Amino acid sequence: QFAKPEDAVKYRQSAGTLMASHFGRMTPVVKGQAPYDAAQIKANVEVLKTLSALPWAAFGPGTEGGDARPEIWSDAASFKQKQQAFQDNIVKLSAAADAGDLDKLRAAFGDVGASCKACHDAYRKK
Ligand code: HEC
Ligand SMILES: O=N[O-]
Repeated sequence: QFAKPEDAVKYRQSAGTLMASHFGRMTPVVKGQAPYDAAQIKANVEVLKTLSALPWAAFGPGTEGGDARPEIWSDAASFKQKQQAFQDNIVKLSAAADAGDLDKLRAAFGDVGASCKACHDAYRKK
């Protein structure tokens, strides 16, 4: 769906912006600094699940640019493992939110954040 590589770059950066907002806005809730409303969190995690599926199709071959490292394309299999594992971590967060279970939500939130960071450390330029 991208006329030039620059359009794929703009798309995946905007998806990252929205993912950071929908993930990070739950930090005060998992810390107990803001109240826990199970329905509010269930709906927010639904939005995060949709968004978290979107970046990967915008790293098609030849779309190099932005702060993407070249290791994404020459090692297709390792990059795919990382995005699939990340989306699995999001399934655990969705199961916790759907159950209304704050203990499971805290643990799943930490695992999701670690997965964001592990990919950025390997595949995003400093
Ligand atoms: C690989 C398997 C990734 C996972 C998991 C996550 N991110 Fe990511 N992110 C990734 C790359 C390769 C890039 C660079 C894109 C480019 O072409 O520049 C990014 C970028 C971001 C950004 C910055 C967007 C911008 O302003 O330019 C943000 C804010 C971001 N990513 C957030 C984010 C969050 C919150 C994640 C998990 C919840 C997450 N990313 C996972 C690769 C990967
Ligand atoms: O949102 N980072 O792929």
